[PDB]
Amino acid sequence: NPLLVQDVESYDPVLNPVLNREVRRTGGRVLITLGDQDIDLSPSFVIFL
Amino acid sequence: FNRYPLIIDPSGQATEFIMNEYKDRKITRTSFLDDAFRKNLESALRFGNPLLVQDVESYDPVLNPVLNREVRRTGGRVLITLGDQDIDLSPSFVIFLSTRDPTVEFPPDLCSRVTFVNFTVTRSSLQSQCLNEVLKAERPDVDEKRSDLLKLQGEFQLRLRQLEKSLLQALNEVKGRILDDDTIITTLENLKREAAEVTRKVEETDIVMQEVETVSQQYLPLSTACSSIYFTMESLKQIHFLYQYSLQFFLDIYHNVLYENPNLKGVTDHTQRLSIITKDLFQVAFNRVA
Amino acid sequence: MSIMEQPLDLTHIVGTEVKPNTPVLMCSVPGYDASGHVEDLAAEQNTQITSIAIGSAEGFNQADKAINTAVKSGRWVMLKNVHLAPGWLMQLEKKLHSLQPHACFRLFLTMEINPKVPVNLLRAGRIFVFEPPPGVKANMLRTFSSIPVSRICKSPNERARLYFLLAWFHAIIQERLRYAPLGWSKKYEFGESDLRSACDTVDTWLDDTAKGRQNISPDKIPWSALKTLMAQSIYGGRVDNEFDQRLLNTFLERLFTTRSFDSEFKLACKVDGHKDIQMPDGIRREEFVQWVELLPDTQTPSWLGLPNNAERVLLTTQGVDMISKMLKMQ
Amino acid sequence: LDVPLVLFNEVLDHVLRIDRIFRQPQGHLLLIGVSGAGKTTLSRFVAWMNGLSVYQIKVHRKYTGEDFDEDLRTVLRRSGCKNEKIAFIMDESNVLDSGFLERMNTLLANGEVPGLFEGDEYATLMTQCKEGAQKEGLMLDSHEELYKWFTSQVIRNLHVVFTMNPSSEGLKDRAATSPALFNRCVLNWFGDWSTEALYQVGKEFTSKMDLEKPNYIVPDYMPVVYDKLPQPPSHREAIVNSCVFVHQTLHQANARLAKRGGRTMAITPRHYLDFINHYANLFHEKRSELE
Amino acid sequence: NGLSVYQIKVHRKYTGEDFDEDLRTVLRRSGCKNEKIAFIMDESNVLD
Amino acid sequence: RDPKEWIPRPPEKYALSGHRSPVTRVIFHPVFSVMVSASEDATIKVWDYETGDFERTLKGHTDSVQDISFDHSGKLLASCSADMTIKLWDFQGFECIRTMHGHDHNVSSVAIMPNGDHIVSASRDKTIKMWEVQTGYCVKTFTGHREWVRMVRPNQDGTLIASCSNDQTVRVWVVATKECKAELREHEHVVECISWAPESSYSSISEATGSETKKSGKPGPFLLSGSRDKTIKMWDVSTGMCLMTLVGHDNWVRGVLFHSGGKFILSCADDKTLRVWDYKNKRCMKTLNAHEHFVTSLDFHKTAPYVVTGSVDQTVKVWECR
Amino acid sequence: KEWIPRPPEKYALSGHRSPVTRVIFHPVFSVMVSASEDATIKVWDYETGDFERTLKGHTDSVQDISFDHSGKLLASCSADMTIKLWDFQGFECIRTMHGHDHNVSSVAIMPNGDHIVSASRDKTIKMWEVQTGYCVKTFTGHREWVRMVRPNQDGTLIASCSNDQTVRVWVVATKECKAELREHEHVVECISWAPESSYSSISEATGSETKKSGKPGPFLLSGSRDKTIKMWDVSTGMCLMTLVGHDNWVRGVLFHSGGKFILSCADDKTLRVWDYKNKRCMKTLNAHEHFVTSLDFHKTAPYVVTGSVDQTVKVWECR
Amino acid sequence: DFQAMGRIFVGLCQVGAWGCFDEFNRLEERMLSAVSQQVQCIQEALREHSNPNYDKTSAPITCELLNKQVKVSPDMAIFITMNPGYAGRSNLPDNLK
Ligand SMILES: Nc1ncnc2c1ncn2[C@@H]1O[C@H](COP(=O)(O)OP(=O)(O)O)[C@@H](O)[C@H]1O
Repeated sequence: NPLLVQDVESYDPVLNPVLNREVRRTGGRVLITLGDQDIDLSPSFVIFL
Repeated sequence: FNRYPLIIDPSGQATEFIMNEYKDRKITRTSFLDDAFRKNLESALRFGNPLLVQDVESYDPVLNPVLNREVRRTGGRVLITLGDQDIDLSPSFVIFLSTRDPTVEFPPDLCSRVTFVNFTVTRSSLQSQCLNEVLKAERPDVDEKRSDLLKLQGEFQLRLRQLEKSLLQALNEVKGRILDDDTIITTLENLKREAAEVTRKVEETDIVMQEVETVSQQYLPLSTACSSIYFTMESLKQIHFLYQYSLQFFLDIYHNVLYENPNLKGVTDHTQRLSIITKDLFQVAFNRVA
Repeated sequence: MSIMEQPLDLTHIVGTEVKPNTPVLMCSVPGYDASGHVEDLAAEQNTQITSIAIGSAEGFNQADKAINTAVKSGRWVMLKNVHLAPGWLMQLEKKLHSLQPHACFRLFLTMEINPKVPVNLLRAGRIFVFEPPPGVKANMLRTFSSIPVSRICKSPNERARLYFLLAWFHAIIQERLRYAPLGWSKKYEFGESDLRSACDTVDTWLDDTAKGRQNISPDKIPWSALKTLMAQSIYGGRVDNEFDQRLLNTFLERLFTTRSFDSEFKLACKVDGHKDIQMPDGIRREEFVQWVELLPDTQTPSWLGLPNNAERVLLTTQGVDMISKMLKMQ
Repeated sequence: LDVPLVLFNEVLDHVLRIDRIFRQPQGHLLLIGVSGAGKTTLSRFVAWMNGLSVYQIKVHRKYTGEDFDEDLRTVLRRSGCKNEKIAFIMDESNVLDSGFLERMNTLLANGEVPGLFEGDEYATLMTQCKEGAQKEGLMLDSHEELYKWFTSQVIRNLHVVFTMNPSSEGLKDRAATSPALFNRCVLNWFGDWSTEALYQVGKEFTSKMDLEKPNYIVPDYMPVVYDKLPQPPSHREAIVNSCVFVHQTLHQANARLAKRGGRTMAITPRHYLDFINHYANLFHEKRSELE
Repeated sequence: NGLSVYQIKVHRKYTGEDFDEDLRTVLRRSGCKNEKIAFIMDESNVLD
Repeated sequence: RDPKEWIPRPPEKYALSGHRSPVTRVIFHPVFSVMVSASEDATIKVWDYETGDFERTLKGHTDSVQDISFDHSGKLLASCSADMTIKLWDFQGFECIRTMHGHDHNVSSVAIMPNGDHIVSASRDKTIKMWEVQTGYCVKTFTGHREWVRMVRPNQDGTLIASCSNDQTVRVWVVATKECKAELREHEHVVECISWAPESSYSSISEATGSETKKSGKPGPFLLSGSRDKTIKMWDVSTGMCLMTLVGHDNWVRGVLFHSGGKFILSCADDKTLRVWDYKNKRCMKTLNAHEHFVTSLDFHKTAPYVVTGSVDQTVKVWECR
Repeated sequence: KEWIPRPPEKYALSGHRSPVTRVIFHPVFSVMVSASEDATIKVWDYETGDFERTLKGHTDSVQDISFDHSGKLLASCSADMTIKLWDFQGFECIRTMHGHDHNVSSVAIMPNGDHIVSASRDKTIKMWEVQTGYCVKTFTGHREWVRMVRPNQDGTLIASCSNDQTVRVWVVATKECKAELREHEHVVECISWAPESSYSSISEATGSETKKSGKPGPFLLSGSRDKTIKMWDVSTGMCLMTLVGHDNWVRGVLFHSGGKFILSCADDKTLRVWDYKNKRCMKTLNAHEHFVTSLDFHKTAPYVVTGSVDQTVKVWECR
Repeated sequence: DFQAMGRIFVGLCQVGAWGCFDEFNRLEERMLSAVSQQVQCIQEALREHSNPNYDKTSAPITCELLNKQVKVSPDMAIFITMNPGYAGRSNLPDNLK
C-alpha cells in the first residue's frame, strides 16, 4: 500500500524506524520494530512525504 | 462444497484420498490436539495451502471466522481476523475436517458451519470388496487379469474421449474449408484410425471381461454372506453397548478364514475349498464375535 | 457352539489373532477380574509385563511411559480398572491409532462392563468378556485349567481327589448364585480368590499331616480342619446370613468327609429323578478331568440340590428376552 | 464485514428490534433461534449502525475462567473509563463453566462485578476512572464515587447480547442458573426461518437465474408449500416452492430418523443458502456446457 | 557489552508525563531487575 | 592413550571443508563411526572421521541450520533451522520423515530426550517447546525466559532441561511439571552454551570443589555455562550455587563440554582457540589454535579418542587425542 | 578410486538455450559450472541437479572457464575478445581484461593463483595478472589458432595446442618453447597433463627408463581431431603409446583421479574410458543424442559431468 | 489420595505397625484402584520376606513406594474396615478386593 503523507513540517517521529530502515531479516523475512510492535515489512511498501 | 467439508471416515480411506488429491498442492495434515495448530492454520491461510485437520471433536472455536468466511476486503486484500491479528487470506486456501468416530455428537453451530461428508460402508461396496478378496486368494491369476483389464479399459475410454474431443476441436478450429489444407485431412484420418484401433481393443477386453465375470460368478454367494454377517455384527450394538465391532474386525476374520485356514492345507478342489471357506467363515465369525 | 463351553485359550489368541496395534480390552462382570489370567499368561510365556492401576495422574504418567517403552522394546503393558478414566481412555485410543509398535508388543486394558467406556476405544480393540462359566461342567473345566498340573500332582496321591472335591464344591456354590432368592439369600462374591485360598489351605494342611508320604489314609486327612476353615474364613467369610451359613455347613459336611473316597459316593442324588451323579474312582488329575469332560450336556438345578422347576421362569424370561433382541435388530 | 445477506421482512423486523434495544440504557438482548440464522451478523450490523463496537471473546480449548475475567475487565475498562459504546456479543458455546454465568449474571443485573478488580489492577482502574472523570468535566477524588461513576458509565454504555439455540430443557435450566438473563434482558425469539422467509430468500437469490418456461402447465393438484403462493403459479414460483419443500423434507427426515433412534444433525438456514448457491452454480455450468 | 538499548518513542502528543513514565520504566528495569541499560536519547527527543 | 585421559593435540587429522557457509554445530554418531555437521547454507553434511571423506548432504531446510542432534539409538536426527521449522531425518534412509512448525521466530536449538520419544526445542520467541517424535505434535510450552533462548539440553535421565538465553540467566526446568526448578544468574553477559555433567565426573567434581559428601549419596546434577563475558561457570543445580568460574578465554565461549571420562573440560571460543581445562585445579592446561577464524562448536566422542570442531571458516576439523 | 561411470544417468540438466562448450567442478563446494554458447555461465548443484544461478556478463559465446586452487575466483573467456574474472563469493564480474585480439578459446589459472594464461585465434598466448590485469608477457610461436591451454601443477610449465598440428610447452621464467611436438595426423584439440599419482603407473605402462635424477618427468596428453589420443613426455618429447578407436572427432580428455584409466569424450556421441597400462578396459557409453563437447571428473566425489551441443548437461555416477 | 495413602504406608512399613483403615470405601473409586497397587507391592514384599531362603544377614527387604525403596518390617499389616450398606459409598475394584 504505497502511501503519501502531507504536512511533513509536522513530522511525527514515529517513521524514524521506517525512514532509517533498521530492519532485520530471518524469522519472518523482513522485520521492523515499529514502536513496540514487531511488524513484518512488505517489500512493496513505499512512502512519500 | 460451499461450506468447508467435515469428513467422517472410521476406516480413514477418505483421509488419504484427500491427501492424494491435494498432494500436488502441498496439503498439510494436522490436528486440534496439536498445540501448534494456530501457527499451521495461519501459515495455510497466508500462503493458501490446503489443510487437513483431524480430531474435530476437539474443535477449536478460533476457526469460526474462517468457516463463516467473515472476510473483510480492503485495498484489494482479503483480511481475515484470526483471533486478534489480521491475515491476508489467500484465495487458494481450503480446509478439510476429519474424524474417525461415526457416533460423535456435534454442537449445532459446528453442524451449521460445515458440510458433512459421511463415508459409510454400503452393502454393495462390501460385497465387491469381499468378492475381490476371495478372487485374489483363490484365483490370483484371474485377479491380476481383472486388474490389468480394468486398467486397460480405463486407458482405452480415456483415449476414446480424447480422440473425440480432438476431432471436434479440429473440425472447429479450421480457418476456412476442410479440403483447403491437407493437414486437416491427415489429422482426421489419424484420429479415426486410432479410434477404430481403440474400439477393437475395447471389444477384445470386453470379451475377456465376459470370461472373467463368468468365472467370478461362483464366489458371489460367499460375498453376499460376508456382507450379511458384517451387517449383523453392526446391528449387534442395538442389544448391548459393549457390542462395538469395526469393519477391520470383520476383515481380519475374513483374512484369517481365507489364508490362515487349517482346513485348506491339502484341499485343491475349487468347489470344496469354497464350501470349506464358507463353513469356516461362519464358525470363525461366531467364535471371535461371541 | 461347542468351542464356547471350553475355557478361553488366551495364549493362542494373543499370540496369533491379535495385532500389536489392537489393545486387548478385557471386560468383566462385577465379581470377576482378568488380571490374574494375563499375569499367568505372561509368566508362562516368560514375557515381561508392567502392570499399572489407573486412578492417579502419576498413574497416567507411568502408563504413557510404559506404553512408550513397550512399543519399542516389545514388552507387555497392563492397565487395570481403566473404566474410571473415560476421557483418558479416548486420549489413549487416539494415541494408539497413530502408532507402529514392536511385533511382540501387547497392551491389556482390564475393565468392568460399564456404559461409560468410550465407543471408539471398544471399536479399536478386541473385547473379551469374563463372566461366570455357563455350566457346572464349564466351571470345573475352568477350575482345573487354572490350577497348574504340577500343583495337583504332588507327593500325596489323595491331593488330586481333594482338589476335585474342592472344584466340585466351588462349582456347586458358584452356580447356586444364578438363582438369587433360592440358591442363596443374596449375590455373594464367591469368586476365584476364595478358590485360591481354599487350595492353599488344602495344600498347607495336607503337607502338615502327610509328611511327604506317597499315600495317606482317607480318615487321616484333617477333614475337620478343612471343613471349619472353609465354613468360617474362606467361603463363610462373605456369609452374613445364618441360614446361608447353615446351607454352607450342610454342603461342606456332605462333601468333605472320608466317605467321599468311597467308590459309591454320590455327589448328587436323583438329578433326573432316577439317575444320580457318581463320584469318580480315579486317583490322578487326568482321570478327574476326563470324568468332568464326560459329564452330560444336560444340566438341571437338581445338580445343585435345588428343585427342578427353580430354573423355569428365569429360562422363560430369557426365551422371551431372546426374541426381543432378534426383533430389535431385524 | 464482506458477507452477502438476503433481506426479507423478518430481517427488517429483527434489525428494528435490535436497534430499539441498543438505544436504551442497560439494554441487553437474548436472541434465541437456530444456529446460522444470522443472529450474530444482524447484531453486528445493527451495532455498526448505532456506532457500537462489537466485542467477542475468543474462546479456545485452553480457555478458562481467568481468561474470561480478563476479557470482562478489558471490556469494562473500555466501556466505562474510555466511554466507549460496546456491544458484547456472547454465545452459549462461549459458556464453558458456571462461573461464566455467575459473572454474566452479576454484570447484567448490577452493571458491575463487585470484586472483578483488586490490588494493583483495582488501582489502575481507579486511575483510569479518575482520568475519565477529569475528561468529562467531573470532580471526583475518593474511590467510592469514582466506582459509582464507573458503574453508571458501564450501565449507560455496555450492551450485552447472548445468542443461543432453542433448547427447552436448556432454557429451563438457564432460567434458574442465570435469573438476570430473564429479567434484565429483552428476549427475542428469532426461531427458525419460516416458510415465507425461505420462499423470499429463494425468490430473491434465484431472481438472476432464468427459470422461465412460458409453456409451463400448472398441475391440477399443486403441492402447495408456501401458503401465500399465487394461485396460478409461474415456473419460477413453482421452483421456489419445490426448494422450500426440499428444506421441509430434510426437517421431516431428521424428525423420523430421531424418532426411530438414529443420530441426526440439525438443519440450519445455512443449509438452504448452500442449496440455492449450488442450484445457481449448477444451472449456470450446465447451461454453459450445453450451449 | 550486553547493554539493553532503550530509546524513547516520541510523537506529537508526547508530554512530560510520558517522559516521566519512560524514566520510571528504565529505572525499574535498571535498579530493581539488575538490568544493564544504555539509555540513548537525541536532542530532538527533548521537547521541553 | 589412557582410556579416560586423552586430550586433543595440535596436529589435526583432517580438515573437512565442503560447506559454503559458517559451520554451526558438529555432532558424533552415537553408534556408527560417522560424524554430522550442519551449516548456515541450509545443509547438513555427513563425513566419516576415520578416513576423512565426505559422504552425503541432507537438504530440505530453507534457511540456516542452527542445531542438530541424535537420539540414543542413532537412528533419527533432529535438526532445527532459521526457517522456523524442525525436521526429523530417518538416518538409515536419509529422508526427512517429519517437519514441525509452531515456533514464532528463529529456532536456535533442538535436542532429543534420552527416552527418544520427545524432542525439546528452544526458539527466539523466548519459548521452549516439546514435540512428540511419533506424531510431531507440540505438547508442552516452557515459558519464563525474558529473551531469546539459545540452547536447551536435557540431563542424563531426561527429568530436567537447562536453557540459556540472552536474558543473562540459565533456567533449569522440571519436564514433568513444567516448573522452573532453578534460575542461575552470575554471568555478566549473554550465556551462549550449556552442558550437563556425566555421572563419571560427579565424584571428581565433589572433590574438585571440596563439596562434602551428601548423606543421600547423589552429589546433585552439575551444569556448565559458557558466556560472552569470556567465562565458563559450573553450577550445582540442586543448591543453585556457582561451584566455580573458569577464566582464560579471550572471547565469547561458544561450546563447552566434559571429557567423556569426567576429568577435564573441553571448551571452544571466538578467540580462535580450543581450550582443555583441568578443573581439579581450576586452571586451563592446554590451548589449541584450532581454526583461522571463530570456533562455533565442538563434540567429544564417547569412546573413540576424537574431537570434532566446527568454525565460521566453513571448515570442520578432526583432532586425534594422545 | 576404481571410479567408473555407468550407463544410467543421474540428472540431465537442460537450462542452456545454446550448445554447452565446457563444464568444470568447483574445487571444494558441491557446485558444477557450465559455460555455453549463449554468453551465459550457469551454476548448478550436481548432487541434486538443481539450478543455482547464472552469470550473464559475457557478450559473445563463452568458450572456456576455470577455477583457481581455492575456488574463490572464476576465469572465463569468450568470443568477445575479453577475459572476465568472477568473484565466486557474490558472483559478480570484478575485472575484465581486454586485448588479445579476436576469439579467445581457452583460459586457465596456474595453481599459484596470481596469474592467468589465455589463448586465442591471434596465434599467441597471453599472461595476465589477477591482481592488476596487465598482460605482462606474450608467448608467440604458434602459427595458427591456439585451441586449448593448460599449466602444470606448480605454475611453471604451460602447454598450448593449436590447429598448426604442433603442441608447444612453454616455460614461465625463460619464455621459450622447451618442447615442440609436430607429429599429429590432423588438428589437436584437447590437452591435459598427468597428476602425481599417475607417473608411477606410467613406468610399467610404457617401460620408460628413469634418468639420473630418477623422476620420470612431467607428462602431456593431446587428443587430435584425427581420432587419436597420444600421451607424451615433457622431458624428452617422444611417443610412448597411442589410443585409437574413437569414431569421430575427439573434444575432451582427462585422467582419472586415481591415475589408472583414461576418460575421453568425442564427437562420436559417446564417452570412452580406456586402459593404457594393460589395455583391458575399452568401455564405450552413449552419452548424448548429439555432439558431445566437454566433460569433467570430480577429484574426490564419484561423479562425472558431460556438456554437449544438445544444450544439455548430464551427470554420471562413478562405480 | 494416592500420595497421602502412600506416605502412610511408608510410615507403617518402616515402623512395623498395623494400619487399621476404617471407612475405607469413603475414598474415591479411582483412588482405591490406585492404592491397590501399593497394597499389592507391600503384600508381595512381605510374602517374599516370609520364604525360608531369606537370611537376615542379606540385604533387607524393600519395596517400591512413591518411587523410593522403603524397608518393609515383617510386623506391619493393612486392615480396612468398611460398611457396604451405605448408598453413595464407593465400590472397591476387584483387583483391590
Ligand atoms: N439473511 C441472510 N442472507 C444470507 N446469508 C445469511 C443470512 N443470515 C445469515 N446468513 C449466513 O450466516 C452466516 C453467519 O451466521 P451467524 O449469524 O454467525 O449464525 P447465528 O445466527 O447462529 O449467530 C453468514 O456467513 C451468512 O452467510
